[PDB]
Amino acid sequence: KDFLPLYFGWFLTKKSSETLRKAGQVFLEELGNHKAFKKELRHFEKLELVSYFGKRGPGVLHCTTKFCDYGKAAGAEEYAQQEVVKRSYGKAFKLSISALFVTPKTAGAQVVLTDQELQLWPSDLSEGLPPGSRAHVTLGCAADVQPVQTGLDLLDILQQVKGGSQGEAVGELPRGKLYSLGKGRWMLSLTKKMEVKAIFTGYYG
Ligand SMILES: Nc1ncnc2c1ncn2[C@@H]1O[C@H](CO)[C@@H](O)[C@H]1OP(=O)(O)O
Ligand SMILES: [Cl-]
Ligand SMILES: [Cl-]
Repeated sequence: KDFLPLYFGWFLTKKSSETLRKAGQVFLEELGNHKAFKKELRHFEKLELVSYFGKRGPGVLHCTTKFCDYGKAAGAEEYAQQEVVKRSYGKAFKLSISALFVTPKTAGAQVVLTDQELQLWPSDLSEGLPPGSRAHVTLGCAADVQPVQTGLDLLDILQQVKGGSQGEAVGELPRGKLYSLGKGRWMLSLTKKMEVKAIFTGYYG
């Protein structure tokens, strides 16, 4: 049997990946300047977040669908054998970014998947949240933080937002509204969604 990739996911083009990478850099630089962030620094001299989130990927940003660990992961073989997965393999997709976010552990961009893009999303064996809510693009990680965290951090954020714990926006950036969720969490609800071009394929390390 042919073993699977490390993980499936949409991989952004050079232009898209550069666009979002700079968009995230500006966000972290602006958030680090904002007065509302400095007050709640103890909950989280100046702390520049670009350094703080030092761990970032090889350089091509991606939105992971299914982590297969070459087949070691559960539901890996089940996932890859799907027709939509093999049909969509190598095909280009347009992902939408609704927001950027930051926690003490991770920083990333929230992806909003279209229904067709939802057919490529796994549903293996996160309560009351529509599938695909986890969809994200990691922008950086803290030193002792695993890659897996970034997805979990987004879910936990959206768990609060549906409750209305974000409340008032503590600031207004030129590209969106800024939100304090406490416990070091920060969300930038983008005014206009960022669209990016990405190819759905498998990554083998
Ligand atoms: N249980 C898991 N263990 C390790 N990596 C996982 C994982 N689930 C998803 N991943 C992804 O494995 C890759 C390792 O770089 C990451 O992209 C991570 O997605 P993420 O970066 O979007 O959070
Ligand atoms: Cl995932
Ligand atoms: Cl999910």
